[PDB]
Amino acid sequence: RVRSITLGNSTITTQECANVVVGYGVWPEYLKTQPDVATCRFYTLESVQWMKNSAGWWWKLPDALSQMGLFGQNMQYHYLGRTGYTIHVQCNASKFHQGCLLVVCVPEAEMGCSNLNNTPEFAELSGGDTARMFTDTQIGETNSKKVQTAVWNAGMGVGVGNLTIYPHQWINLRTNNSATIVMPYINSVPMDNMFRHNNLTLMIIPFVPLNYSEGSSPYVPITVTIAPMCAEYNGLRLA
Amino acid sequence: RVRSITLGNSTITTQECANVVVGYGVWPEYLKTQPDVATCRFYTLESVQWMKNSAGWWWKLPDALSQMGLFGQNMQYHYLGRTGYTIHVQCNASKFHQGCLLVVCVPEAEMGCSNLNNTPEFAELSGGDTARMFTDTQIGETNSKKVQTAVWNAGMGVGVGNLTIYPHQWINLRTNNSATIVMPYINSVPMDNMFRHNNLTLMIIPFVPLNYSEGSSPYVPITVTIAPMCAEYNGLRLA
Amino acid sequence: SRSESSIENFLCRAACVYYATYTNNSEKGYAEWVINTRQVAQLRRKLELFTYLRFDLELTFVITSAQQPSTATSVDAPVQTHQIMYVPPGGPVPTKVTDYAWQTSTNPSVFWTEGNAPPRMSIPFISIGNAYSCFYDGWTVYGINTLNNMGTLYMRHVNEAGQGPIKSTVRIYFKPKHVKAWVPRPPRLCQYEKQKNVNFTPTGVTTTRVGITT
Amino acid sequence: TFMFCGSAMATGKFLLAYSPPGAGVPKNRKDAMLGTHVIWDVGLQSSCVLCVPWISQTHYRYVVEDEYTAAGYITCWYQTNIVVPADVQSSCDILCFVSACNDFSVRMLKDTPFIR
Repeated sequence: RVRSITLGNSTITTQECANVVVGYGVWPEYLKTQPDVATCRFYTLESVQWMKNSAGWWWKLPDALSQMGLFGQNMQYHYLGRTGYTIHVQCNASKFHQGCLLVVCVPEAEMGCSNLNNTPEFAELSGGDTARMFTDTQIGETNSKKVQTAVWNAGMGVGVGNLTIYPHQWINLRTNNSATIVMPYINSVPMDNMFRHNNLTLMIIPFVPLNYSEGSSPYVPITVTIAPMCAEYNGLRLA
Repeated sequence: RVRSITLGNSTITTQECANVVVGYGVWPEYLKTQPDVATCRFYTLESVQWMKNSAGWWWKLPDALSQMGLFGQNMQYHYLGRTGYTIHVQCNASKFHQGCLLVVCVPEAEMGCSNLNNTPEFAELSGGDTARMFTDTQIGETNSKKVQTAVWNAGMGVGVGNLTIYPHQWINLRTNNSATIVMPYINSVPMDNMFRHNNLTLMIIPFVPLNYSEGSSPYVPITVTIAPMCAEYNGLRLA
Repeated sequence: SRSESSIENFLCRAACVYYATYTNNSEKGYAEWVINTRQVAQLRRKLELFTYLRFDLELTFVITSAQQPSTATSVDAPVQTHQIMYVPPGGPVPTKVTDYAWQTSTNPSVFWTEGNAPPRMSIPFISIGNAYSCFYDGWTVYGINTLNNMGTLYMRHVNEAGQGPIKSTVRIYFKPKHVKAWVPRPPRLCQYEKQKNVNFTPTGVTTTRVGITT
Repeated sequence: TFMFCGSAMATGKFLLAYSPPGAGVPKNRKDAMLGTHVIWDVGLQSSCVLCVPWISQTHYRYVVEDEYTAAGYITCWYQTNIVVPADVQSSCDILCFVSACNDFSVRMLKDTPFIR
């Protein structure tokens, strides 16, 4: 069965019996100053092409929606804000395609730099709506301000197989093709500046590479849909 | 006594016992599709300088607020809309100044052209936030697309002394210095395009010229404050 | 009381708005009039006391004919029948006496023969808007408001030409019925200059006397 | 709190605008009016009181000293000129007063930087 979900002036369709992973057992809620409900619309980013040699993709959350409608408008307008997210990841593949994906949302995914003495620049840390790709090779140290994008360390100097500690969902093409992660607001402060701090990082890493026989489509599109939940910002009026 | 009125993030002060003229006995109301309440803020236009030789000023309503915040934003965004207005006119004069003003809001104030064969251009019919001034002389026919701005005809080929038929308030400097006109939505259609049709025209005409003795301020500022009331536009979503 | 100053008693009066002639041997012998209230200055001024108006239309046609010179030894023309076609806004319009538009079933027409009571037809409020506008401060050309289209009237001889030409003249009588008016306006002071616009030439506020004191 | 200290016969209008942190200072009367503002008529009132809002990075307490951080501004503009009768001075003066309005609090006592 297919379930159609409409949010604002946007609507998407999902398999009725799809499993949703709630981040830490906590749904997005309001801070127990000024909320916005016109932002509650699905934002379908550009689809990426999963290939045989694909190493992975990642998107920093606040930044990914920085050039999308009122949410971006609110980001430049207000100085402070806080919000949760609902992330939909969908793959369009046939039964003749095989592969396994890890879809994980990492809070405060601070990333290292190829040069041990420096830190990565903003461009390399985030591409906004554009996706950032991991690399199956090791970035050389000569490079001065790029992210060490070796997949098996996930750019954080940890075991990539241990990323399952963070809210995640597996996409096994033979079994399922969609993932839904509900991420609450997680921070050490009640509100924060959205332009200088990326609270969340969504990662999609192929643990089992995509495989197919000659004649089948040589790619599998992956579509990311993000819907901000319970967004609210600081007031701008007097007392 | 002074009464302070706050609308949105703007606040103005008025004499508590000021008399308000309701346009036609009807307060602005909603159409018995999409309303906007962030537009409900006072818009204080640039003050004009009432002088001895001043003939008058006028502002076309929708156009005057076309470059003001969300109201202008809504004007370019939505194709159709409707709204009422509350107009505050205030003069800053001393007891040593004398003069009388007519403050009148004319619905559908269609204006003639100096050249009898043509029609006035948009620039001459409205200056947006800038005020358009009447002239105590008669505009020559040579001119091709200008408004016939002779005051005694009010640019409409009528007796200027008969403008009191339209909702109006007199400002006699020796008695009062402020005027408040509440104008409902008046049109032959429930909603209209705000960029191609000026529903209302506010006019300020000095019937008794400003006079003062040497030493007094040679001008009297006139401040116009307009607050859209019960504004609503067309929907933009599916059914 | 003031019953005679009501809107209905003020505007519900028949008036000759248009007058035209058409002969029966020209191919162009047909009269046309776009229905508009700006044709007659007296009626225009009375309607322009208000901004928005809503009314029905009652039209009475006074048609008379006159014999034109001929060379026939003897002329014995039978009684003449006239066709008055009302073309609703957007309907087909004729360009000749012999034209398909004269036979359009959706263009209501009156066939009337001379000697009887004058023909009469009524048109209701046919605007997509909620009222007619005598003034429009906007653009569609400044101040046109195409929502005021009321249709066109056409007139022609039905009989074929005989042994002598016949010239007919039609007088159209216009009467608003069940009138409703809104938003009073100052009476027109300057003389009307154009039928299409409100253009005016500046004139004095009133007539002048010698001095402020008797 | 702003107090107008001109003559009782002077009249005029002032636009007092508050810019929240992050937003830049207004450059014109129009830009000031489009933001949070109050129109102050000295002919009607001699004093105007504004209570600027807290607005901080959900920090509850924020540092007394600061470093190139969003500050927030207050500015005043001539809505109209000062209208004055004959034999009255047009040049006047305004006094500004400050005080804590809402639930003010401090933390972590230190040494004042004003002593040597």
